[PDB]
Amino acid sequence: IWIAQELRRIGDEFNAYY
Amino acid sequence: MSQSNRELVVDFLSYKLSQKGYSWSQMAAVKQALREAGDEFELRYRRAFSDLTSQLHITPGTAYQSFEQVVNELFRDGVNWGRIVAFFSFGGALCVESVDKEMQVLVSRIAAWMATYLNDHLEPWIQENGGWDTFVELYGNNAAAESRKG
Ligand SMILES: [Cl-]
Ligand SMILES: [Cl-]
Repeated sequence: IWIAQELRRIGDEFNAYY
Repeated sequence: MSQSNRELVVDFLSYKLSQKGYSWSQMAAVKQALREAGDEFELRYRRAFSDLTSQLHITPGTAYQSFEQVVNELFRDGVNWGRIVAFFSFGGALCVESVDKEMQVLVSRIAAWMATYLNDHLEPWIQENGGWDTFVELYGNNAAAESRKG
């Protein structure tokens, strides 16, 4: 759940139309 | 060897086309965009948080538990393209950690778990949010790295 929360850090802030 | 030879030729030509911004096929374009997105995701992740592989701790007896605990938390409240890239990068890191630990036996299993999760739990969202075509429009031509460097 360290790893996943801080994947969701990068992934949400990598996420792209808006 | 006939089909293995076609396969080798197609792999090489796909690579050389990709280097010039071209593509062998739509699938090759998806593969390339995902490779590039993974590279960039992993770059951002290791600069902010740690090398992902270094954080992983696997044995054959608990390998799925390790996979599921991360993937279920990643997508706990929904899906987006950034999280899909994270999912691929995590699976890659889990495979690298496995081989680091002399446990290549786990790589096939991880690939299967990833394909199953993609089919059952990511594809329904993908197919309502523009499909892999949209992924290529958004992430192809090394787009994520290009934006950061801009
Ligand atoms: Cl095509
Ligand atoms: Cl670095």
